[PDB]
Amino acid sequence: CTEQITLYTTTFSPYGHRAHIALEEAGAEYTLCQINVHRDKPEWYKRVNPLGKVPAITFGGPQVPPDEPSPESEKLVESLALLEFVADVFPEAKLLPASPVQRARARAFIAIYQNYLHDQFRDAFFRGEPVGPFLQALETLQSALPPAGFAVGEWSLAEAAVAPFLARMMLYLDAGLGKYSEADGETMRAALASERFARISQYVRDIRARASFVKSWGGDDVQLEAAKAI
Amino acid sequence: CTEQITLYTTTFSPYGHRAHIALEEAGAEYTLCQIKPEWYKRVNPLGKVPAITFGGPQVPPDEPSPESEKLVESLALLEFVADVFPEAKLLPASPVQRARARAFIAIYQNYLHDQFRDAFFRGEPVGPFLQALETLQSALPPAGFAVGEWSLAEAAVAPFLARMMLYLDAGLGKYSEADGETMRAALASERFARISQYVRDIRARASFVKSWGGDDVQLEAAKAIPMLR
Ligand SMILES: O=C(c1ccccc1)c1ccc(O)cc1O
Ligand SMILES: O=C(c1ccccc1)c1ccc(O)cc1O
Ligand SMILES: [Mg+2]
Repeated sequence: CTEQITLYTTTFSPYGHRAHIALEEAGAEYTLCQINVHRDKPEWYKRVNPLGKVPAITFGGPQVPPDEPSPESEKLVESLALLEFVADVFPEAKLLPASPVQRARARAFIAIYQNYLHDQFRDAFFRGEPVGPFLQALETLQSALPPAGFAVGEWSLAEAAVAPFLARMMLYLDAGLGKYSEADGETMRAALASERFARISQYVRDIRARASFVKSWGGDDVQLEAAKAI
Repeated sequence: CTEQITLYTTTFSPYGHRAHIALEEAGAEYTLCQIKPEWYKRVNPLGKVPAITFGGPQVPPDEPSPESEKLVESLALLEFVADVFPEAKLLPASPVQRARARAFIAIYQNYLHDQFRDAFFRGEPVGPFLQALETLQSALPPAGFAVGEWSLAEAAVAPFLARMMLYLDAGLGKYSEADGETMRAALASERFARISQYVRDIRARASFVKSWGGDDVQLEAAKAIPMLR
């Protein structure tokens, strides 16, 4: 690819972290533009997306400073479509595996996350609801993993999709962040340290060791400081 | 492609209708198996449906081969057909256009899909449904389909919008008689003229016609669903 790529996200957004992982995995030449979550979003940002939706990608157009988005560039939103987008722009990076079947399983794995775990990370960590279903969806996602490696063997958009969220969960859990009760937090730290969740615990360590994740995570400290401002 | 394709669905499933539309658009040679029989756990141990078996020997659908690949999750099944039949251009060619087709599905999934269910199956307040319908409508071009030519966007959303119109026209659903009145008038009003044509253009699409039973069959099916009363 020769078109310019710019990724817009609010700071340490896991949805934007998805697209960040994929651009790193893709070897892409891209600009990164973060926006301070707690500020209002600059006036210029409506030229990226009139509704203030984030994350977003601009693609093509002249090279421009991100805070001066060109009207010429194509603007794109929806984090999982942005992952698929990077894969299409950089087919040579094999962000998905090659065969249709393996690609279907990578996407299925994301769907397991979306349909079962994604909502319970917000019920349990932001709405303080009973944690049982969270742990059960975590088990459900865990069961779709192969015994080693990543969701379809080699790293894929599945990981781009799920890594930002699983990585924050452990970080939050280790830190006791969340709206859950002290009882449910003990109960979640205990489940995650048990053999029941060894596979998922291994899946997260291996995610965090991936270079594309490390670069786009920044370190646990900053994400912790970020988390404690929500 | 030469591998065998078998699509498993329940008879009037919109999720299976998704995969059915896409296989028709693709020109695929495939078996269709509508239905839960004991044998189905060989397709998918969790009884998940729709499902596709892919490859292996030719077999009758109720005797799935241990060799065939089993795949589930309707939207991965859509993308799957597209990956197997790139020549059918089930998505457009450029990355930007493919991203907008996928963004359009996300608009349906994230804003309208759940509200369709609150209004028509949980008899919940209808206001939010109409706003998401407008929101999906706003992501359409003034003519044509979601990204111009027919795409997985249509395979993905057609089964649900086509069922919405049919239920509303039929007064099926758990909404109040008042909220049903409010929606029939809204869908016939200028506010929702673009989306009503969308459904019309969809319903004329050959792949839809074939994978739609006919309004008759879908109605007979619809009137045997409890959550519509
Ligand atoms: O199937 C899904 C999906 C399912 C449920 C919720 C959200 C997404 C899917 C997810 C990622 C992707 O790249 C392609 C896909 O089809
Ligand atoms: O982006 C999405 C998506 C987003 C939210 C919910 C469900 C899906 C998407 C939808 C279809 C698809 O084939 C690939 C995709 O990434
Ligand atoms: Mg809940």
